[PDB]
Amino acid sequence: MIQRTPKIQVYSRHPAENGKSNFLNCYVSGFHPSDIEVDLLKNGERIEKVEHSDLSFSKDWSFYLLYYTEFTPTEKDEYACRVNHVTLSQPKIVKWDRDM
Amino acid sequence: GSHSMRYFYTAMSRPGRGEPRFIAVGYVDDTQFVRFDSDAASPRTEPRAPWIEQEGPEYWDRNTQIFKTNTQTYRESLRNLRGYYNQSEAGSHIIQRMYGCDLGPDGRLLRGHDQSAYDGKDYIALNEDLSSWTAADTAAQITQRKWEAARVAEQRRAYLEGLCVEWLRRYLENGKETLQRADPPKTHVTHHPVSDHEATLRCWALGFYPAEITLTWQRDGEDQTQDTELVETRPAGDRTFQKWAAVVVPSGEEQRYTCHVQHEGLPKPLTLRWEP
Amino acid sequence: CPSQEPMSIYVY
Repeated sequence: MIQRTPKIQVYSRHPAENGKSNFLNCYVSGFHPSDIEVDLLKNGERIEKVEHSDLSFSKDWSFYLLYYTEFTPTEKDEYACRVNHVTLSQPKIVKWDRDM
Repeated sequence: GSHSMRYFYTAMSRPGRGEPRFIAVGYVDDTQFVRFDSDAASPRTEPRAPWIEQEGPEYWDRNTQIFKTNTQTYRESLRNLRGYYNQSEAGSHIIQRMYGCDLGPDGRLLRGHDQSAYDGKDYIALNEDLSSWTAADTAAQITQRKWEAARVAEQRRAYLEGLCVEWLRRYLENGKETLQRADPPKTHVTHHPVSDHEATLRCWALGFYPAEITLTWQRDGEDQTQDTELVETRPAGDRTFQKWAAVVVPSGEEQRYTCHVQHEGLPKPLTLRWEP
Repeated sequence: CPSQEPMSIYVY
């Protein structure tokens, strides 16, 4: 211990089309130990009903989880995922970029 | 093609916050099909893929008993490993276990697996012979001696060569419309000017299953390995996966670059270029 | 289907 910090990706299930319902994903991976906090944000505010996958791990023993919620992207609304883990001194914010 | 079944167990101590939590999940290839969580309100094995739902009550009862027993075994094991490493009662620790069977394209056993880690570091593993162990350190040597005394390897071998393969072959048949269907990636190249004399070319692969994919950039037919940014393959949430690879190129030179895509679902490998 | 594992055999 020997701890590993999460990789973080924030992206949509389907190509983003303003006004079209979709799914907002935050994939955290490569982390150890398994305890981790992940919030999805809409314009800086925490989205309420976010679901996640069952804890599993990769061949190198590092954990991964997918957090997701339905969302309808628009031109103005900003989305992000906020992650905290023991390896992090402060939460990490990764904004949703529809190009990534 | 080839196929595998795996169970992944995670046991996590948390002194002061109750007994260690035990989770088990089961996969066939990149598709999860069962879960168990000792922290659930009423812990029981629950289906996570539609093709397993048809299994009867005895199946679910067998699974649940097995995982409840494991919950108690892993609690003892965490106490044992704490001892082997002279660790305090204060800290949280994790044992992870993986095991299962790999089949070749013909349905034959290719090899079996059983490996464990403690706090994310390899601890002990069943060798490919399904007979002997590799222990990482003098603590794991204690486990090895215990398992050698109880003839664990012989029991592992029996399961891996028998029930493991038998049940995997069943699941593959019952879930044949999905587990034995490769969905090729949808692909395209995007262009993002960075400055006056550089642009990013990003190659996308979307909607594919299974997760295995190769996605490279070439310049003049030469691999651009060091210069390519390659994101980890990521789940879309609908069973499929996504990936991209990006290269920053000199303005005007975009056409000396090709994106190559290899995936089971493809009638043939793709060669893509930016199409202004 | 997971392997049946008695505690007296499989404990670490």
